[PDB]
Amino acid sequence: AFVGTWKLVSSENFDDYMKEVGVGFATRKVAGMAKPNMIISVNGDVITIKSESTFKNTEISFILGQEFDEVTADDRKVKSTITLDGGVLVHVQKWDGKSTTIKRKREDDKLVVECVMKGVTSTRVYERA
Repeated sequence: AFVGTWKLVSSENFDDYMKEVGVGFATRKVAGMAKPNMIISVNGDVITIKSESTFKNTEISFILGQEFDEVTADDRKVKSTITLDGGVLVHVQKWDGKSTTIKRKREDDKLVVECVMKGVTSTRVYERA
């Protein structure tokens, strides 16, 4: 369902999501300009998600249900836990008393990414490269 190389097709409300997370102006602008890909692979029980763009190249590798340390593209040091829950890949990040959730869902031929922090949602839609 999730494995593949995915290209961004649309993005909505991303700047306001970033402001909620606490991202600063200069970083918001560079992140907003980018058109990342998302490359999802598996090796045994270890899942890797990579993203390449003009803003940041990032990579995380993790086991479902196992908390891990992540350094986000905007340089937050977070505690992350990623699970499958109702068929959705659910990524919770916790840092400095705050939490945000990134939901990666498969909907027909798309990978829909909903980034939620409290009342603020950004939706990014990807399709296979």
